[PDB]
Amino acid sequence: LVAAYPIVGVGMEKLIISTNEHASTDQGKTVSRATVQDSNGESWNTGLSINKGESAYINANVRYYNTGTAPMYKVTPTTNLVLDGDTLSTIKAQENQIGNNLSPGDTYPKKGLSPLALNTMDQFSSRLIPINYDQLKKLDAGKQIKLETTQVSGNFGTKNSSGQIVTEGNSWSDYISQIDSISASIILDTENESYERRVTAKNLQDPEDKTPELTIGEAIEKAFGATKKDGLLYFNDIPIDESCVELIFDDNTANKIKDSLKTLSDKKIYNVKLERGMNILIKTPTYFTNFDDYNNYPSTWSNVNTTNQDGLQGSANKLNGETKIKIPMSELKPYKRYVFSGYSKDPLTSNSIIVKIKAKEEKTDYLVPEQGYTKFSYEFETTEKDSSNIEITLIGSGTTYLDNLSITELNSTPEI
Amino acid sequence: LVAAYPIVGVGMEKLIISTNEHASTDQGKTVSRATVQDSNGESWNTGLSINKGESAYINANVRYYNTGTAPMYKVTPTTNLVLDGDTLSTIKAQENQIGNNLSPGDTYPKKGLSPLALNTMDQFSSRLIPINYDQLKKLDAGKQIKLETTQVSGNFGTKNSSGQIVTEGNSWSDYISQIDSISASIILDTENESYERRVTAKNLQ
Repeated sequence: LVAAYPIVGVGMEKLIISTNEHASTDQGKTVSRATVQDSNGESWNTGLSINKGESAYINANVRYYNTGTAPMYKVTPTTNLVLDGDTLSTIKAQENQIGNNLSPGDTYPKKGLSPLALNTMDQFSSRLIPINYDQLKKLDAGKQIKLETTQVSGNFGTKNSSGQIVTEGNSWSDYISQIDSISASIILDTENESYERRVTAKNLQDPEDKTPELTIGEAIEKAFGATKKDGLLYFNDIPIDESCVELIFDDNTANKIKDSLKTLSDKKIYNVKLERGMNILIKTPTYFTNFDDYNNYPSTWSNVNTTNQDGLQGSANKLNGETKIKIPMSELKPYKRYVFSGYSKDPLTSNSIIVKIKAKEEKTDYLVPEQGYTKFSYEFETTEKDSSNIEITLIGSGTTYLDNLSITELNSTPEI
Repeated sequence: LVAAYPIVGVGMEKLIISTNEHASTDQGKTVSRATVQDSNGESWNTGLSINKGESAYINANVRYYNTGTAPMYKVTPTTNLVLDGDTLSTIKAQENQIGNNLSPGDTYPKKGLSPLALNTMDQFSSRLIPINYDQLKKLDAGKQIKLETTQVSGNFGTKNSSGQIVTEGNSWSDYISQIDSISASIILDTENESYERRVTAKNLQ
């Protein structure tokens, strides 16, 4: 129920520009004697020229990387060079920039090597890629380029009757679209790697279709090799729940999940039914604060007491006080939109203190909805490498802990 | 009674013109002493040239879009560049502007990407497309160009006995005209998309 399906991306490293200028120097000497008169002179000449159109060649340094569950024999991408709201050239890789093998979770070339270079647009490698003079003006003013992936072409391996395998005429393109017609897309992101899988779903409309269906929690348990331990889910000693990560849906799948959850008699998002086209992102958080165990924190929380600390569902400690954490900027990533999120309790007056500069310095009352356990989430923006401290401080009157709280990355969020 | 029949169109985004000019600057110094007389001078030179015919290269930014009930494996269109009641060049897409997949009701590239570029007329990508000087006059006066679709060439997928599917030698061209001989054409347009189908009819004769 999980399809072998390699994903290929291209990463940019550096860009080398080259001006196709022309320079020249000349020197001459003149002597004359005529009948009495003489003449001796020296002439110098300095010259420079340039002909627009093929006035700036370029080359780019890329490397490839795989993520999925399959290799990709004889890989070939195509790229598009965008400069400023436009495109410059679309390049397919020729015979020189091709790649033989790509084992899943690796790179071409390997980790202990330097990147790859590409500079030509012709089918055989001649005639390097040019740049217009006004594009050279926009470039040397400071506006830099960026890259993309568009499509890839590669082969799989199958064995014939003689026991050897063949990779010739077996493309991967003619199985792309069909898979993307019948599957849901699940993307996990830890702090070291990423993973992207496709799991088939059940079209409930047409009744001849016999596909055994699952739920989204079952599909997460089935796709990744993840151990059910005491009912919860663990993956490479990492806890994964509906309560301990950050879930990202786009709005159409979010609306489907929304109007499907209202009719179900249980509030666990892992029990909703899977559907045909869904796009789910699971981001793990960096710093998790279960007050029973596993709090990877340098500084310690204040005003804690242990009567039934298990995370959610069992916290029953309700008293006055404050919790505070100061952690400097040095340990965390600069220039990124961090997200601080936790859960609820039933205190009466409780507010959050975030003194952090270059960010949301808004302090807000909690407005405790009920004694039922719901989330809360806020965001802020990271400055560049000061000793100024991250200071979180929860002042509460009638709760000393609720045992789920975290801060997370929220990546694809740069500053400038 | 409804035939699997993909329709392909081409959309224009932007056009980049480039002048194939030539510029040069030169500087020289002269000194002389003769027997008493002396001379010191400085010469400067500025020059520009242009040779008509291959006097303006261009590139265009297009994207593809599908509407119908089928994919189109290894898609390739052909386009015609019209300027002012005439044509300039007919371009088939080479190996660089080809497209692998096109799921119905989508685009190549995807929605979250930038468009595609095409600039060459040779079979292998060299010798970008030129523009006559008088066409450059008509262009820089303000008269802009527009694009078309003319024909497309692509493949379908069929499975052999071993359970895998093949897309090689199966063209879509040799089923175009037959369908357009026996069917009625129905085009629906909502405010977000469009749809175009072909339904077979009954020759009563």
